Amino acid sequence: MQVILLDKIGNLGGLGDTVNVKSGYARNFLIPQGKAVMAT
Amino acid sequence: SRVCQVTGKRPVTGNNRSHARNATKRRFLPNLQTHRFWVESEKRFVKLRLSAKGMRIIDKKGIDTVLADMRARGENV
Amino acid sequence: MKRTFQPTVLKRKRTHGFRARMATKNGRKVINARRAKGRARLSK
RNA sequence: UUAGGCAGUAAAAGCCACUUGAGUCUGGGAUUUCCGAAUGGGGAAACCCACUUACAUAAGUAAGUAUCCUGUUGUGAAUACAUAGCAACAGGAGGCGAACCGGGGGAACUGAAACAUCUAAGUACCCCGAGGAAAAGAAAUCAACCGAGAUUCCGAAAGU
RNA sequence: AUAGUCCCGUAGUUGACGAUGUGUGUUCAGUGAAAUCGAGUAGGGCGGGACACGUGAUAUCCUGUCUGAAUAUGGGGGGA
RNA sequence: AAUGGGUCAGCGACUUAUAUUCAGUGGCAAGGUUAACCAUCUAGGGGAGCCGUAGGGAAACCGAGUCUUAACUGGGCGUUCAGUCUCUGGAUAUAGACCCGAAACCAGGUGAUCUAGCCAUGGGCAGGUUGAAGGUUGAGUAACAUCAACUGGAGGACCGAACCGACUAAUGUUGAAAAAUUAGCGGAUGACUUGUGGCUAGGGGUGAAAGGCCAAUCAAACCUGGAGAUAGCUGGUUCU
RNA sequence: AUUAAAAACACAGCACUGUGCAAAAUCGUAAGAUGACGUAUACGGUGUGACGCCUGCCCGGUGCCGGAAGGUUAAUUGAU
RNA sequence: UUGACCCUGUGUUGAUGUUCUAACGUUGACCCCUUAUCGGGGUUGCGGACAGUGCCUGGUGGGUAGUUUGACUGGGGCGG
Repeated sequence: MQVILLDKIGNLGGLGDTVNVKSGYARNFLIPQGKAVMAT
Repeated sequence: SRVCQVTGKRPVTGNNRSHARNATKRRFLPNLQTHRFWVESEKRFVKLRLSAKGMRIIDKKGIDTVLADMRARGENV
Repeated sequence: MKRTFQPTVLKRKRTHGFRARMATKNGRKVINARRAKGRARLSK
């Protein structure tokens, strides 16, 4: 799942950086807590 | 019932087929799972009984569109 | 010798009565069937 | 509409009427106990017992009072908001019916001169949902380099 | 008792206040309605099912499961 | 002296539809015939189609020939003979397919008013025995332990009615009775018995276990449906 | 129940075995139940069958339990 | 930690182990709906990418089901 980082993450990347993540990571952590968003 | 709230996928019927081609009736159940989706607009979790396919659909369409669709169908969500 | 029919009204009603027939789908099927046949007595 | 009529068994009886209120026929009103989806609650169907509000004054009467779905109003938790919840209101629904229809499930005997693939058969049956019909339907269809022009039903092609 | 002419009818000719039904217009208020030309879609893998067609060299259709485009410069079909 | 028939009367078994084929009959004839449908409707329209008119070859294809083979001296089949559509009949095929008859299989229901087990709530058990533990008072022991007397009232305890049962015999066996009666017999305060109401349901229940019982039925209840299952078997099959 | 009442069944006692509690096990597609408002001195299954004396040899077979090294081996993957 | 591959130690994947929490479980506790040992929601603890379930897949599988188990024969079986 491609996601836009709304903040800096340890390994993923920096704010505004697009990265593929596992859908669990996005669904269950990054997106719910506002650390990223769906890269529509 | 074993019915996906997002898709409508329900248990379908088919055959088991041996090497000897004996057909016994069987069912094919949807890979139903329960998952709590946080819905921002309503500032709540909503627990859905949905297929794993249903989850993929919510990942593409987002929960808000899917909840809308469901409520129209008369799903209690 | 004790024979098979040992009637009690209450047991007759609770088993074969109208309200018993009407309680279940298959009971209602019986009442409808009997009503279709033209049976004077739908229930016991 | 018009000489008789008051259902039959079914006689009697007491009556009514005779040119139109005798009666009859058709339609439309009125009344329409109780049970039954049965719906105020309950219940061994045709019974029992209520609440609310009006009335009555005595210990009654009348009306209203189901559930769900949808919508709208209010209210309204756990935490602010909110939502859930709760209540009111409006509109629906429920049951029955021989077949026809669409859909969800779905046998076996039998045939195969045994039997398991196969057959019977997507039949019987069960379920759900209709409607006067239903369904289908307006080419991401065929055809064959020529062309056709939705769907349905009927005749052939072909027991090919 | 066996009826053209006895009776009830029949052919034909007539009858509706009112109530219904039907079809036309002419209106109204809706519905159609899914909005906006179609993506978790087409296609694919695995398992089944439907197509006369039993998986066969088996096209096409449906999909339980897992995936997954292109997007008129494109896509579907024409029985591997 | 194998079967069936007490008798009479009545009813009771080769059908119907569709298709294939053969025959008779009729029409028309190298042609015959239309189907649905239309129709002022047994007319007439309607030519789609079917059969015949050519065969040979797996086939392309060739064609009074063709196939075989490199090719036949050849050889196979064909050439040279009226069909077709009605009607009637004989057969056949698909259908229950001449009629009647299973044991069974499946589906959906109905049954625990009988019986099995369980659950809850009530009840019953004359009369008579025996005398566990325990206790008490005397002993007795360092204290126990132990002894006697008295008391006490245990027990799937004893005898025996009700009650529950059912070991033997006789009767009965077209019964008084689809399981009894008579004389005896077992249990009889219990793993007892009984009333009322509950619950469990058919490849299911329930079983102190007998395949027992689940409504006089049980190695898979009963009812209805599939269903006219199927029956290479038996019976029966009607005038001259 | 209605041709068998017994030496058959049960039985207390015995033994093996499962079961750590969302127990095993069973009914049920599931939810939910029983087990049990119990908790290994409990619960389930199996056999044996008061009590006394005892209960020998065999682990090849077939169970069951344990062990994993290697060999074989599915979906999957997709090298050539 | 390690295997493959990738390049120039590096990434990309795969295991394996630990740790973690955020999916998921909870038949722990508390709060509310609520007069409720159901359920839902909230909070928290304990677990935790395990379990569990779906699809696929090997094994096991009289627990269950459908069936098969020839004929001749000096009856039939056995033998042939």
